[PDB]
Amino acid sequence: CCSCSDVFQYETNKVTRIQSMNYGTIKWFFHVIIFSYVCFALVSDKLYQRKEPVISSVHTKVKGIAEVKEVHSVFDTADYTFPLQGNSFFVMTNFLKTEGQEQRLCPEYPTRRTLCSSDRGCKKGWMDPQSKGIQTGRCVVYEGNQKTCEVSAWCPIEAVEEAPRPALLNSAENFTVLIKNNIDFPGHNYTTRNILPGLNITCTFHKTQNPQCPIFRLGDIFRETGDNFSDVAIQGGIMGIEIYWDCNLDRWFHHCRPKYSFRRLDDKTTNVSLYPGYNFRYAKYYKENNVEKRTLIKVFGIRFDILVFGTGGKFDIIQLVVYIGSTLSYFGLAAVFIDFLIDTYSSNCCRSHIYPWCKCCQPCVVNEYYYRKKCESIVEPKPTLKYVSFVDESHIRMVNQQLLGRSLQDVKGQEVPRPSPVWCQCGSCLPSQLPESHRCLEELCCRKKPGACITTSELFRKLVLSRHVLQFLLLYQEPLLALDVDSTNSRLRHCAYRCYATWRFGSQDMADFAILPSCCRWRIRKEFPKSEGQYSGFKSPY
Amino acid sequence: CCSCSDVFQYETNKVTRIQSMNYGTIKWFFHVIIFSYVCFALVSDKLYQRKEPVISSVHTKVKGIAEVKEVHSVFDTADYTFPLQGNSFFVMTNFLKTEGQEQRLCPEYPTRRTLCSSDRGCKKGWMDPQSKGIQTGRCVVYEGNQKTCEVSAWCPIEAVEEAPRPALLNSAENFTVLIKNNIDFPGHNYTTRNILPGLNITCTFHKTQNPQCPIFRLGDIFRETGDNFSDVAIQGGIMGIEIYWDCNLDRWFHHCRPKYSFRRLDDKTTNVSLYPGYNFRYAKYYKENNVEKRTLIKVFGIRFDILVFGTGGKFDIIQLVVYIGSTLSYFGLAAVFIDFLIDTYSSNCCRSHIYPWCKCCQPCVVNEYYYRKKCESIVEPKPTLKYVSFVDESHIRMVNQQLLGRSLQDVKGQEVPRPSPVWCQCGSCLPSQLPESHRCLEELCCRKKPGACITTSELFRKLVLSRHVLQFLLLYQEPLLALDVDSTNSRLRHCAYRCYATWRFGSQDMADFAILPSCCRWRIRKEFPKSEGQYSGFKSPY
Amino acid sequence: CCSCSDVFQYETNKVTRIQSMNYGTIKWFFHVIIFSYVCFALVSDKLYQRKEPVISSVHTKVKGIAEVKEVHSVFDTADYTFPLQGNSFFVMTNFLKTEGQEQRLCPEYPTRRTLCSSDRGCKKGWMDPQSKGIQTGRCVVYEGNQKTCEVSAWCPIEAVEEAPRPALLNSAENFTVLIKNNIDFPGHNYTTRNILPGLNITCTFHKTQNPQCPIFRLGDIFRETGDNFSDVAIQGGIMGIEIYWDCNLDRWFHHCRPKYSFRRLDDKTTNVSLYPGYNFRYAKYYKENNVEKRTLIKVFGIRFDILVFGTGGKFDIIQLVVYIGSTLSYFGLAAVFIDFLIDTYSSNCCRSHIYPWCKCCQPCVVNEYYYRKKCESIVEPKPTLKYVSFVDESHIRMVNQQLLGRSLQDVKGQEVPRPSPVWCQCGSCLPSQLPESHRCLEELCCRKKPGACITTSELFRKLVLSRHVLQFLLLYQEPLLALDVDSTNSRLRHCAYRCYATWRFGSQDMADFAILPSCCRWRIRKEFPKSEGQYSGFKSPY
Ligand SMILES: Nc1ncnc2c1ncn2[C@@H]1O[C@H](COP(=O)(O)OP(=O)(O)OP(=O)(O)O)[C@@H](O)[C@H]1O
Ligand SMILES: Nc1ncnc2c1ncn2[C@@H]1O[C@H](COP(=O)(O)OP(=O)(O)OP(=O)(O)O)[C@@H](O)[C@H]1O
Ligand SMILES: Nc1ncnc2c1ncn2[C@@H]1O[C@H](COP(=O)(O)OP(=O)(O)OP(=O)(O)O)[C@@H](O)[C@H]1O
Ligand SMILES: Nc1nc2c(ncn2[C@@H]2O[C@H](COP(=O)(O)OP(=O)(O)O)[C@@H](O)[C@H]2O)c(=O)[nH]1
Ligand SMILES: Nc1nc2c(ncn2[C@@H]2O[C@H](COP(=O)(O)OP(=O)(O)O)[C@@H](O)[C@H]2O)c(=O)[nH]1
Ligand SMILES: Nc1nc2c(ncn2[C@@H]2O[C@H](COP(=O)(O)OP(=O)(O)O)[C@@H](O)[C@H]2O)c(=O)[nH]1
Ligand SMILES: *[C@@H]1O[C@H](CO)[C@@H](O)[C@H](O)[C@H]1NC(C)=O
Ligand SMILES: *[C@@H]1O[C@H](CO)[C@@H](O)[C@H](O)[C@H]1NC(C)=O
Ligand SMILES: *[C@@H]1O[C@H](CO)[C@@H](O)[C@H](O)[C@H]1NC(C)=O
Ligand SMILES: *[C@@H]1O[C@H](CO)[C@@H](O)[C@H](O)[C@H]1NC(C)=O
Ligand SMILES: *[C@@H]1O[C@H](CO)[C@@H](O)[C@H](O)[C@H]1NC(C)=O
Ligand SMILES: *[C@@H]1O[C@H](CO)[C@@H](O)[C@H](O)[C@H]1NC(C)=O
Ligand SMILES: *[C@@H]1O[C@H](CO)[C@@H](O)[C@H](O)[C@H]1NC(C)=O
Ligand SMILES: *[C@@H]1O[C@H](CO)[C@@H](O)[C@H](O)[C@H]1NC(C)=O
Ligand SMILES: *[C@@H]1O[C@H](CO)[C@@H](O)[C@H](O)[C@H]1NC(C)=O
Ligand SMILES: *[C@@H]1O[C@H](CO)[C@@H](O)[C@H](O)[C@H]1NC(C)=O
Ligand SMILES: *[C@@H]1O[C@H](CO)[C@@H](O)[C@H](O)[C@H]1NC(C)=O
Ligand SMILES: *[C@@H]1O[C@H](CO)[C@@H](O)[C@H](O)[C@H]1NC(C)=O
Ligand SMILES: [Zn+2]
Ligand SMILES: [Zn+2]
Ligand SMILES: [Zn+2]
Ligand SMILES: [Zn+2]
Ligand SMILES: [Zn+2]
Ligand SMILES: [Zn+2]
Repeated sequence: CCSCSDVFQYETNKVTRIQSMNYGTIKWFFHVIIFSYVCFALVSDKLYQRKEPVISSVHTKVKGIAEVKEVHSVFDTADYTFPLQGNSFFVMTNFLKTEGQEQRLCPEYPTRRTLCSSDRGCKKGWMDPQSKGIQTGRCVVYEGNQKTCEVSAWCPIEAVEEAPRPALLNSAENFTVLIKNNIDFPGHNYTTRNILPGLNITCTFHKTQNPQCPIFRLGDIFRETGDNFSDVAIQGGIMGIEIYWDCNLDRWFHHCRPKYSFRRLDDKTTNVSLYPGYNFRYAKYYKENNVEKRTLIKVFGIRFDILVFGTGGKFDIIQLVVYIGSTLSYFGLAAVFIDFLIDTYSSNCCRSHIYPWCKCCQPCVVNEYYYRKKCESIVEPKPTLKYVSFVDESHIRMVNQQLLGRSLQDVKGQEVPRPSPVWCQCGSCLPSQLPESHRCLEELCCRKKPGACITTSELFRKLVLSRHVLQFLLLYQEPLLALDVDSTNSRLRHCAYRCYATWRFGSQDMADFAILPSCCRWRIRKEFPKSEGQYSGFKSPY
Repeated sequence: CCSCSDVFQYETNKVTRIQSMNYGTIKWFFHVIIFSYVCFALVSDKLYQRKEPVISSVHTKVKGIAEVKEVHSVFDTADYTFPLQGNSFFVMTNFLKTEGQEQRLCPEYPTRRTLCSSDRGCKKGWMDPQSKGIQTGRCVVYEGNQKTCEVSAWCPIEAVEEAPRPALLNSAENFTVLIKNNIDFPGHNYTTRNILPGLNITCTFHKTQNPQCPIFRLGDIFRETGDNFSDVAIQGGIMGIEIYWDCNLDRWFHHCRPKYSFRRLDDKTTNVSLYPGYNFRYAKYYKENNVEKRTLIKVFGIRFDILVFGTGGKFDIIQLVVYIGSTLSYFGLAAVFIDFLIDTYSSNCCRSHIYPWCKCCQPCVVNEYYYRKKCESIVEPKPTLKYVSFVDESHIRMVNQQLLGRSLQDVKGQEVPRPSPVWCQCGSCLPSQLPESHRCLEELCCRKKPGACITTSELFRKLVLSRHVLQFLLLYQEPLLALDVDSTNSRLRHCAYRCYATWRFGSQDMADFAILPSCCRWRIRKEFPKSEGQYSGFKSPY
Repeated sequence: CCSCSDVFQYETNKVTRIQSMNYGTIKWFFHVIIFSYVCFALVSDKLYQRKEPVISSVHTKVKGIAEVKEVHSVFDTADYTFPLQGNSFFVMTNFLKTEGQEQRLCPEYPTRRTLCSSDRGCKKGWMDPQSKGIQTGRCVVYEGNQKTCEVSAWCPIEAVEEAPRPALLNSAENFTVLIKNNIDFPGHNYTTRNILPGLNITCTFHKTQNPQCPIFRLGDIFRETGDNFSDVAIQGGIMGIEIYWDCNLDRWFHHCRPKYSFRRLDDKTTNVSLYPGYNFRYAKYYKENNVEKRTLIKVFGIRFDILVFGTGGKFDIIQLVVYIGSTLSYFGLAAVFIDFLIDTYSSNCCRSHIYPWCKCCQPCVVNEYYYRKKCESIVEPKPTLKYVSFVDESHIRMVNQQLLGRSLQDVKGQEVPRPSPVWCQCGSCLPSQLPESHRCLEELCCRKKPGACITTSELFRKLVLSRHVLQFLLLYQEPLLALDVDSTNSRLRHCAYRCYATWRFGSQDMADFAILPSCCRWRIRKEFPKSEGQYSGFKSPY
């Protein structure tokens, strides 16, 4: 069935170009706003570029010294900064040291959960998360008359003490951090650093004056987020330095520079905050007197997490070509909307109810014309599909229901606008010669109500029964037909059926399923007799 | 060529509305399942919301003490936890310390790769990854009769010793970790913490009883993943605490709370595992006797990586509007499928082979009707395009092939259903007056097989040759044509060609490329003579 | 208005199948390249699989020892590696130690910013980021005649000293790192490790010979990126070990193995580099003589960041089904292009200018035929819409403009190809009986230029005025119409208007808005008189 002809064939939809100005306004508005929006998305979001995330690597150095008044001591970088290499770094701003701790037995600190009245109160080997040593069955005196359960631990047990305010290293707001950041785009093959040639180191980052100096003062970091460093220093906190690398690697429009933002990554430290701060414990272990002692320090400080994010984009053909396709179909949505306004405003319900009431959508009656000139109604050509027309009526009843042993005259069907026997009402219908219930189909009168027949009209005589016009139509199809055979009379009879069907039913597909009235059918059979045998019924082409 | 009329014009496709119930079933099923699926994707995946990832910041504190039996010592937080600030934290559960190491020369430990028979076996300066000191040319006795190559290193060299089982700090399953987690959505501007007001600290996380208490017991973490802490503690491992923040920031339906999950990020520790555990080495450096010594500790423990992931979504108009478009086109796929079932079930191969065999798809013959009423066949109007019809046949041969100096009577063409000279077979065809090979086109007889001609039929006389009907048709187009000029006879002749072409070829576009038989053409020319000059050939409109 | 019939109805577009070979070539080329491309995207990018990122966990151990010549000492793993657990690890390759530092007062190192001429130069309590101690008002002699401001700090203050070249631990290129990496796909439930059973540990990673051995020599890592380890070791650097896990978890085609790549994450160390290296400071605190001293070490080394990335994919039905839809519409773009080539090449401007000049796109004239057989022009049926035809002309003027009190004869309209009073030019037009300005519409002559009328032609007499043909047409619609009533004469008159409108205007929708000439209208009214009252005007159906 296939051929080079079937291969080389193009399908294009039949369209009807409506000249409606209103529809033109709507269509152009939709297309313009979709184009204006999608063109923006392309320019603003750089959807024409292939984009790659940064591969960052941060190195931080804190400079500054603090005079701690605990005797006065001096704290350098090696004293307050802890070995956090990478994105985050820590700056201790407060501490509580319990020095000289040695592994031995000692009375517990008088916490409310450690007081005893006798040795019966304290258990042996008992441990709980708030306990700083394994309890012993004895309850020793701590000091004076205070009796606390004795434990084996690093002694003296560190006191339950509030964080010392003001912060011992509240000078930490004067410390500066240099942040060296290298980004790499491997797919785009572009490496760069936030430190540029000719960079003064005496600078300090300022949001406007010096936005590209990577030496940030900690106090300025805190005052750029509306935080109080003095309050945060006492108990600690978490702060965050965002570095945003928005880079386009096009040589025409090239810019790949960092943008520094600051954001507290912790709950605000208020007077009634719930479990605030950032503290941990670490110990310095030293051997003296041939015994190992430790200095236990509870460190409260600010942890600065450095969050380097960004993207580097370079122009790519493939990305633009896909985005194009996506934006190209959006324009089509305009048609769907208007096609709906055509289908909805074509319904008879619009004219029945809404038009007489609103009276504002009255000139929207042309949608019936548009729908008539756009959509065509076609019914499944099932065998049960039939059509019946009566003279007294102006509409054709589609008989879609298979006859339940009832005369087709009585059978009711769906109305369609046009493009003697008991059932007979004209007086000229003859009884059906068809057997079984097949006769039901042929039991059809020319009109529903009693009155004059249709075959009595001279139009039926000189149009359907006229041998001249039928013979002329036969010659038209076959210019050399043999007219002396009884098959000529049979073809004459077939044409009379098809002309009554087309004369009465305007459409050809509607006349394909025509069933003629008994009066007209038998008048035709008399005018064009077959004596070979029984006449055949209506037979559906499908 | 452009006009405000061209600007304001709408294109809508012509459609034919099929009333097929089967096609309606298929279309509605497709639309319903696409709508039901896409509505789900919207509700389930929250595709109507703009979603942002969390910006987390974890702070962990481990509480608990262990009685290590190595002499009995006590290990606090500062003793087993190592300075890992951030997501991960480490809890030492085993160790091997080689204390008192001093920088000097010593015999190597008797590893199989360090035994010597004499000083010739050991090289000077030799180093390999399993060597713990630079070898010296001498081979000193370690102990008794064991001779091992002498090295310069921290001495005594740490023994190659198995991890001490049971774990020295197997009490570490009783330790609790508080995890403080703050998430931030900057675009949505929403900050929150996993610790809520009114949080008892005596709680411990339970999967059902207390799911929101952020104090996790390590043994419970391990038993919630079916791990044996006692086996993992001996050699170490890696564990992972996932915190899932699924948040929707809509005030109507607001919930942003963590969900804690546990997952071992390490290979299961079996009896025959390959290189299991998690250990490292670190040294404590102390100066005594004015010389620097170090305690080298091989630490085996569990590293808990805290993996905070999630998304916070808030309702956005733009996201819903794009998703709508995507889901809106899926419905259209229903038409493609049915349109195919129409195009496929219309082919003659369906009736030729499949219908007589299967006999089940017999009522699917209406697809031929649907295809006839939907698709129209149109052929390229190239100059070579021609049409030839013979009386004895019922189909028209499209002559698409340019004539290779052969009479058009002999030329064969593709069949199309209808909507004396050697080549002559009727006896009335006259020789072509056309010159060169142009005559070939005009060398065409009314019929393929010998027999009666077509011009002898009275229909050709009173339809094509009839001056009355031709003159009437001319008056129809021009109601005031001058009938006394020879141009009237020329227009009469042109109409006779066009009527024979339309009488014989039903379609107008098929009659545009008609080539009349020589007999009919010359009969027309005789009935409507031109004596001014030679008659013109068939000339294609394109 | 709704019915089970409206529910079960299918919309299919009317298409015209063009047999153009050129259009077939273009359509098949577009479809083939779209299919060939989208099939590739599916195979290459594995778009048919659901893909999940890895959940990695890296553990690193460095082996190797260095002979440092500072007296000769030996550095083990515990000496050069710093407590960096996780992805990154650090290997010290150089240092500068200032040992024996004690908290006291000392002269500042003679930096250019610390020299004084007297105690007036140095301030008390002054601090700046390059200062290593709080200044005191006194200016003490450092050595000889060098006078430097005295400070309180850890003394002696560390000298401003260049990094010692060659690197003290330049043997660090001989160190090996074992990297243990476990990936987990939770959604796909697949866990694996880069260390396989039967793995020799004597191996060292080689790009080709031994690509899966996870023991990397640092010198080889540097020589695989074209770096000089000896130069990098002196001042430090940042290096990166990428581990790529491209896994497909389909049992048929299963492969999940790592791929090791190396990339320097730092600026190249040249002779004139800007702020190169990677160094920090840390202190060892020891108590001797009952006083606390510290050894301050400036460590220069290489930080190796381990970047584990990858994806594991498994076949998913839903992902393939969505991708299908996206690729399925791309094919449709072929039609849009050709439909445009049809619409563009149909314009008259193509034939007017481009065709006579280029002469190469001459056979592209068939696009006019395609457009004629594809697109149909329809005009809004507004009440103001009118049509006027004159005998002397061959085109119909659409009068879309509402008449401004001017005779319709004078009014000009847009030309459309066909499918006595002052305004009168025929001499037979009668004055309008219509009142107000409504007469303007009826003031229309049969022709624009003076000459013979149209009603004098016998065709108008025997077609429009002929009572026989009009009566026959009336009988056709109603085979039993009463012909003896004056309503028969009124229907005769209505049919004469509609036939003149259809005889003159070919289209039915164009004849719906016809306005007849005054001569023909009044001739019809005389031939079919109404004496009941005034005759009505042209009234628009909409
Ligand atoms: N926190 C800081 N505040 C101000 N300047 C700084 C800071 N950290 C480093 N610098 C300066 O930046 C320059 C380059 O820094 P870098 O640390 O790489 O070199 P450096 O010689 O090792 O620095 P230094 O020895 O002073 O710690 C140096 O001149 C250093 O003085
Ligand atoms: N691992 C843990 N197990 C149980 N409770 C804990 C743990 N870590 C902290 N807590 C309790 O949680 C509360 C808040 O913790 P947070 O550390 O911020 O305050 P804190 O006073 O510094 O804690 P602490 O001094 O007891 O270490 C404290 O009351 C503390 O006792
Ligand atoms: N950097 C390295 N170079 C070479 N081999 C190594 C390195 N690190 C570990 N190995 C070897 O890999 C094997 C498994 O490593 P793993 O550390 O898990 O076991 P281990 O017994 O604790 O190793 P070790 O005690 O030798 O440090 C061991 O046999 C070890 O010798
Ligand atoms: N449209 C239509 N066709 C009919 C009707 N009755 C019969 N036919 C057609 O006419 C044919 C039978 O005609 P018939 O009277 O038997 O004459 P014969 O076929 O020459 O013997 C069948 O093929 C039918 O398709 C009718 O009521 N309406
Ligand atoms: N359809 C069709 N048209 C023809 C044929 N032969 C000639 N014509 C048309 O008739 C015209 C030539 O007619 P001709 O005999 O020369 O009469 P003349 O044009 O008045 O001199 C040309 O324009 C052709 O388009 C034919 O076989 N078929
Ligand atoms: N197409 C067209 N229709 C017309 C014209 N003039 C009148 N009509 C129609 O003819 C009808 C009026 O005819 P009229 O002379 O009053 O006869 P009557 O309706 O029987 O009284 C109206 O319904 C109009 O639609 C015209 O110029 N062109
Ligand atoms: C920070 O420095 C300024 C000037 O150097 C000084 O006035 C201020 O007191 C310092 N802050 C603290 C907390 O010491
Ligand atoms: C990246 O760019 C450098 C400089 O042009 C070039 O030497 C190198 O080969 C490039 N790498 C790739 C992967 O193309
Ligand atoms: C850096 O800036 C400071 C600002 O006071 C200036 O004094 C100094 O000279 C600058 N250094 C250089 C190298 O420009
Ligand atoms: C900052 O904190 C300090 C000490 O807590 C307090 O004295 C001061 O008033 C605070 N400043 C502001 C602006 O709240
Ligand atoms: C953990 O604690 C429970 C009760 O506090 C105790 O019975 C158990 O022995 C402890 N586990 C270890 C390993 O010490
Ligand atoms: C975030 O919310 C707070 C509280 O309403 C408001 O003060 C702040 O300005 C907001 N930030 C932004 C970026 O809108
Ligand atoms: C916390 O829970 C424990 C459970 O035993 C209870 O004893 C204790 O009183 C609770 N504390 C508070 C503050 O509710
Ligand atoms: C857990 O490990 C210990 C020591 O390795 C062993 O005695 C015990 O049976 C193990 N428990 C289970 C459930 O395997
Ligand atoms: C690295 O080892 C090789 C052979 O073991 C040796 O020749 C070379 O000198 C070593 N490199 C350094 C910097 O010591
Ligand atoms: C993952 O696979 C293992 C082995 O088949 C199975 O025991 C376990 O239940 C699976 N987990 C899930 C979430 O299906
Ligand atoms: C590992 O490879 C080395 C290569 O020299 C070889 O000598 C050694 O025997 C191998 N070990 C094993 C267990 O195969
Ligand atoms: C590597 O560095 C060393 C010392 O800086 C130098 O002697 C040697 O020439 C360098 N090698 C190369 C290939 O540049
Ligand atoms: Zn009857
Ligand atoms: Zn009847
Ligand atoms: Zn012939
Ligand atoms: Zn012939
Ligand atoms: Zn006139
Ligand atoms: Zn006139």
